[PDB]
Amino acid sequence: PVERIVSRDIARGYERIPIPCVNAVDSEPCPSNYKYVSQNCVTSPMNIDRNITHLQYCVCIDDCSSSNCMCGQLSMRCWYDKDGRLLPEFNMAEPPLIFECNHACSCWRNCRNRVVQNGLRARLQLYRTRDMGWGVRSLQDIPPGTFVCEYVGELISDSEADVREEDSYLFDLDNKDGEVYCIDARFYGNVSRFINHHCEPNLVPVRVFMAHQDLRFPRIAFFSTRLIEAGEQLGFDYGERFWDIKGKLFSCRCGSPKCRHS
Amino acid sequence: VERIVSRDIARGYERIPIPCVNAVDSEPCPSNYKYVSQNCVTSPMNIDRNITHLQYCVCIDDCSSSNCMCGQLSMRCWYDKDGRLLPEFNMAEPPLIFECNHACSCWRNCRNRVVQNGLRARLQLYRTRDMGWGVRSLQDIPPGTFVCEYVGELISDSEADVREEDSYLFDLDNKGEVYCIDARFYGNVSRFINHHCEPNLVPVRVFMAHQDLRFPRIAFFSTRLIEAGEQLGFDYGERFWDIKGKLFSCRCGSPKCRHS
Ligand SMILES: *CCC(=O)Nc1nc(NC2CCN(C(C)C)CC2)c2cc(OC)c(OCCCN3CCCC3)cc2n1
Ligand SMILES: C=CC(=O)Nc1nc(NC2CCN(C(C)C)CC2)c2cc(OC)c(OCCCN3CCCC3)cc2n1
Ligand SMILES: [Zn+2]
Ligand SMILES: [Zn+2]
Ligand SMILES: [Zn+2]
Ligand SMILES: [Zn+2]
Ligand SMILES: [Zn+2]
Ligand SMILES: [Zn+2]
Ligand SMILES: [Zn+2]
Ligand SMILES: [Zn+2]
Repeated sequence: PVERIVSRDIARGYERIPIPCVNAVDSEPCPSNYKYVSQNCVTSPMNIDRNITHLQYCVCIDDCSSSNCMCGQLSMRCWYDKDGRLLPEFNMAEPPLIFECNHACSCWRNCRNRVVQNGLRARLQLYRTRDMGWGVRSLQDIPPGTFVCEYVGELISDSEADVREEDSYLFDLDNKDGEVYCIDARFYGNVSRFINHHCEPNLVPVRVFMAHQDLRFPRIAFFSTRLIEAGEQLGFDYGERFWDIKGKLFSCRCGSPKCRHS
Repeated sequence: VERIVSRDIARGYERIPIPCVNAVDSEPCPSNYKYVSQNCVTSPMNIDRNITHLQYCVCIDDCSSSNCMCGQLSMRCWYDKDGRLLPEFNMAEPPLIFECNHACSCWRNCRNRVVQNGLRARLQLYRTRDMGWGVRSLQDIPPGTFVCEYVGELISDSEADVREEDSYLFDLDNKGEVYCIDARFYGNVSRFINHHCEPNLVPVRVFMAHQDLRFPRIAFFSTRLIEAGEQLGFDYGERFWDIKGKLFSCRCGSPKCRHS
C-alpha cells in the first residue's frame, strides 16, 4: 500500500534527530491530541530540590573511569563503557539507580559517566500497526545496552493521578516510600508514549538522576536489553499493575510464545 | 610569550571552548569560583514553571510573520535571518525580548530563538597589565550578535544586602520583591568582563523557557562590530560606580571615560 510519510518530525526539531511518522495500514492522521515535549514538565508546582549545594559530586581529574569517582560509587559502579553502553554485568531484572555526573562535579562534560543527559540519539520512527495501533520502531541497528529514549511527560502527585480520567499513560516513580509521584504522558509527552507493550521486551526502564538528586523524582531511561535490528519494533514490560486493571477490558497481543496476558 | 593556563574554563559545558591565557605575570587561571553555564540557586526560588502559564505563538511559518504572538510580547521580533538584532533595536533602553518556547507551535529552528541556543563566538579569558582578568574575542563579531549570558546564583535583595562581595551582582528588577544574579560564587565567563564607558556590549533582558518577570535572563549583545582581538566590555551603570567610585577610578582607557 506504500508507506506514506504523514509527519516529517513529530518533535518539530526538538531532538537531535527527526522522529518521522509513517502509515501503511489505515486512514489515521498523525496523532495530535497531545503536546510533544522533549523534557519533563509540570502544571501545578513541585518543590523539586534544585539547591546546587545539596548535590553529591565527584572531584575526579580523569574521565571518571576510576573507581574513586563518587558518582560511580552512588551507582554502585559506573555501568557505562567507553561507547555509552551498559556493561554485561548490569542486571536488567533489578536495575540499580544510576547517578550520572552533574554541573557540580570537577569532571568535563565529556566524562564517561554521562549518557542519558546527552539526549535521544537513535534514529526512531513512529509507525502504524494493524495490531495495537501506533508503535515505535528503529531504523538502524541498536547494540545491546544502548540508551534509546526517556519516558518524559507531566509530573503529578499520586493524589492528582487518582482524580484524572485516563491512566493508560502513567509511569510510577517509587511507591515504596511515603509520598509518591508519577509521569502522565497523556497531555504532554514524547515519543516514549507510543512505545507498545511486549512480553519479551527489548527495553527496560532504569531510574537515573542527572541535574538534581531529589530521590522523589527519578527520570526513566529505556536501555536495550539485546540487539535491536533495523525495522524492529520497540517495547517494554508495562508491569503487572497495568494488567491488574486493563486485562479486564482487552487482551494482550504482543504475538509471541511466552505471552503472559494474551 | 603567551602561557596557556587552561584550554577551557568551562570544561566542555559550552559550544566552544573558552581558554585562558597569561602573557603578563605568573598568576594561574582563576579558581575561587565554580564555573556554571546556566543559572543556579542555593536557597529555593518559586520560579513559576507551570507550562500552561506560558504565552505562546501558533505560527505555521518560521515566525518571521508579523502575526507571531511571541514577537508581539517583544513589541516585535528583533532578530533577522542571521540571528542578529535589527538596526531599529533601541540599545539605549532595550525592550523585553520574548523568545519562542516549548509551548509554541513553531519548530526549534524558528527565527525567534537566539539566546536559548547558547554561546557561539570564540571568546578567551586573558590576563591584562591593568584590569586583572578580561575577556576578549578571537573573531570578528558583527553588530547585534548575542555574545554571552550573565549567569550566576539567583538571590533575593535581602540576601544580597548581607553578602560580603557586591562587585559581582546584577539587578533584575520589576519594582517590590527584586532578585539578583550573584556571579561571585557561581558564574560563567561573563563574570570576567570588565567595565567600559564606551561599551561594545549591552545587556538585554530575555525570557525563554519560563516567563516569570522577576527572573529575566541577561543577554549581552554587541553594539557594533567587535574586531578580532578586541576586549569585551559593558557599562556597569551608576549603582556600581556611586558605590565603588569612592575607592578607585575607572581605568578603561577611553578618551570619553565618565568615571576617571
Ligand atoms: C502515581 C501513583 C500511581 O500508581 N498511579 C496509577 N494509577 C493507575 N490506575 C487508575 C486508578 C483510578 N483511575 C481512575 C479511577 C481515576 C485513575 C488511574 C494506573 C494504571 C496503570 O495501568 C492502567 C498504570 O500503568 C503502569 C505503567 C504502564 N505503562 C508505563 C508507561 C505507560 C503505561 C499506572 C497507574 N498508575
Ligand atoms: C544586587 C543586589 C541588590 O539587590 N541590590 C544591590 N546591592 C549592591 N550592594 C550592597 C552590598 C552591601 N552593602 C552594604 C549592606 C555592605 C549595601 C549595598 C550592589 C552593588 C553593585 O556593585 C557595586 C551593583 O552593581 C550592578 C552593576 C552590574 N554589575 C554586574 C557586574 C558588576 C556590576 C549592584 C548592587 N545591587
Ligand atoms: Zn567522576
Ligand atoms: Zn561526577
Ligand atoms: Zn564525571
Ligand atoms: Zn503479551
Ligand atoms: Zn511565532
Ligand atoms: Zn512562539
Ligand atoms: Zn517560533
Ligand atoms: Zn571608563
